[PDB]
Amino acid sequence: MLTAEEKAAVTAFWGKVKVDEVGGEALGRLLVVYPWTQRFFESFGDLSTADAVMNNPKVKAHGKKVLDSFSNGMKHLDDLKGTFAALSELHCDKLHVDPENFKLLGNVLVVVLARNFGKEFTPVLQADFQKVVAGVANALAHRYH
Amino acid sequence: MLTAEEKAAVTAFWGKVKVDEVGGEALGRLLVVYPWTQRFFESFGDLSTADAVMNNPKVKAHGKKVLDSFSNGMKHLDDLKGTFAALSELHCDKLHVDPENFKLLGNVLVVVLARNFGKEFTPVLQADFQKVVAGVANALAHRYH
Amino acid sequence: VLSAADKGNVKAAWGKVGGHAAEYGAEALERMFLSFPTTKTYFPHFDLSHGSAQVKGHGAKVAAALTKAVEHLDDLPGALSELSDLHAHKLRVDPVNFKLLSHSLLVTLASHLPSDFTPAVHASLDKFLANVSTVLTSKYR
Amino acid sequence: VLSAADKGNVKAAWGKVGGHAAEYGAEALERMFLSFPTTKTYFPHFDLSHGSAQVKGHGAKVAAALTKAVEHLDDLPGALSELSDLHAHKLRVDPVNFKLLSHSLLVTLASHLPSDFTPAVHASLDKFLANVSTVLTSKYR
Ligand code: HEM
Ligand code: HEM
Ligand code: HEM
Ligand code: HEM
Repeated sequence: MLTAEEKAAVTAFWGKVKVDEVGGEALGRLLVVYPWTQRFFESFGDLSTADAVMNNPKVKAHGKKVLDSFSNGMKHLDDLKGTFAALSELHCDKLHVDPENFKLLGNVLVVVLARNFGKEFTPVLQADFQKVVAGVANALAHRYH
Repeated sequence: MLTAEEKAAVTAFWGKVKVDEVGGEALGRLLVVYPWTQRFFESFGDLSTADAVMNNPKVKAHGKKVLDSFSNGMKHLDDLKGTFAALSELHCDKLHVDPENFKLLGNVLVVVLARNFGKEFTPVLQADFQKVVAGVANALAHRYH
Repeated sequence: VLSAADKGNVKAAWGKVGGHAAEYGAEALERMFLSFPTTKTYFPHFDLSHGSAQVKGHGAKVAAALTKAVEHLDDLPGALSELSDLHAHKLRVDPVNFKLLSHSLLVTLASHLPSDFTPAVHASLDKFLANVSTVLTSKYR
Repeated sequence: VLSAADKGNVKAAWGKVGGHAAEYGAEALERMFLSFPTTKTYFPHFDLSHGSAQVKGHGAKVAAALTKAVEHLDDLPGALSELSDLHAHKLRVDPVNFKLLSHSLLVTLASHLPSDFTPAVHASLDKFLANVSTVLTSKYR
């Protein structure tokens, strides 16, 4: 939820994002930096090393889907809740992931964007993204409260 | 929220609650156990020691005030996001209290209710009250998004 | 490390618990399961019904480790090393849950020790359970 | 708590930062104020607009505190004492804010040291900043 010019600033920058690369880096980094998140991906294979996680095919493939889900949300920046209602049921009632983790993944994505884009990821541009991240996190969490 | 059986159990219990006392004890404990919270009440004068806080006149008075909001939310258990709308904007936009603190006060209240009722504060009755506390905290926080 | 005053309060408090520690640890678990259902996710192999002998048994073990942590207040990292590795490395318990169990413990203590659960004791116990939590999630943070 | 591998990654990364420290301390603050406006309430006496000489100066001080911690990784409690007293006793900073500054710092570092900012480094830096946060948070647990 943001003004229409911010919305345009964000959607414009999202165009230059390689979802195959960024997605897998973000999910991988989520698993490395916050290791308790691995119990949810025990079927993805070997997650014993940072190198194993970063090079894991299921991690790279799954990271892409998450970002597609993120690209989907970009296009529905008002009713973020209705868009992620199917995922909210998946994460909350089925997997039982704590809401705090959606925030960590969103924060890890901001770090990944900054690493890949350098100075193009200005402070004011990050601020807008920090708003879509909390939005996605909150919508993803509404089936819990 | 809550099922109708829960709502009835919660409502009946509340009938025995001395809100004037419990409220003062809850806010005082919040200020003793989680020290940074005092930043918002420097105007209450002396809070330097556990006893100065617990015996502070404005603390007991403001506590009574916080609890009355609770009793009021207990009569609008289906419209919590509406009852606390004004209170939410106050705390958020004019006072700048991080929402995490709403959860901390909520939990302190449960511990205070437990110390004042002992045996009667059953594991099931507490589960019911945790639901209300979560609901109230979420209603107070909706102005942060 | 807690301050000497804090250590004093924890030890005084746990003394009053005495031969009830296992009853209180099991109750803290029942209250955590009821109040925060997500935690049940970690015990799919348990019978979680009210009165379960599994829950009672485990509550005794939880209380046992808290007692040992109290008798070793000046070296929490050392006393709970095996427990640290079980919770952080093999079980992968999300840190959020430790706050829920700590809270259920404080509610249990508060209901059984009304006069002893003063504001200062409350604050001392909270710091203690936080230190324990911090130790148990060390293989990671 | 920091392992030897962590202490190694933190020292390696901060060595790369070098003389850019002050600058990154300023950028991290600017990002924090913009991303999480609530943190501005702690600085009513600062001009928080872009390029303020008060933000630069202050970022330089934050960067200096961190360099000191990096050189004294084994004794963070001794090295950051004065600052712990200040942030916890005097200022009363809500501990949530430390998470917000740490995230801003990580973001700043990532954008200036992409090759060096690997997953393992990100993880160690994250642990270092949390350990630092826990110390400034020391006067209350
Ligand atoms: C806030 C950002 C998140 C988004 C947008 C997201 C997106 C997705 C998507 C698109 C799926 C695929 C559903 C399907 O098509 O079947 C999914 C599955 C999953 N997500 Fe998330 N997710 C997020 C956060 C998290 C977090 C923080 C965790 C846990 C620590 C998590 C755990 C899972 C798991 C276990 C699966 C199922 C994987 C499998 O099929 O084995 N997600 N998520
Ligand atoms: C979760 C339960 C909470 C409820 C239901 C609640 C309710 C209230 C109410 C009704 C007032 C207005 C009282 C009046 O008209 O005088 C108030 C004022 C205030 N509250 Fe809260 N509050 C909550 C949490 C918090 C927290 C956690 C903090 C932050 C540490 C906080 C800080 C304040 C401050 C500083 C004021 C203004 C004091 C004044 O006007 O003198 N509140 N709160
Ligand atoms: C105050 C912190 C806690 C203490 C003192 C503690 C202590 C213990 C002890 C003594 C055991 C038995 C270990 C053994 O047999 O060697 C255990 C196991 C375990 N704990 Fe904890 N624990 C704590 C927190 C948690 C949390 C927050 C969760 C998550 C809800 C949890 C989940 C488990 C599980 C799933 C097991 C294994 C059960 C089994 O298969 O037997 N614990 N804990
Ligand atoms: C890793 C985290 C942090 C470090 C290393 C740090 C470091 C410092 C240093 C070196 C000073 C100057 C002390 C002096 O010379 O008087 C300071 C001051 C201050 N800090 Fe922090 N700080 C941290 C986190 C925070 C956070 C999260 C806040 C609140 C959003 C905060 C708010 C303040 C305030 C209000 C001052 C006083 C400013 C003035 O009066 O000029 N600090 N900090």
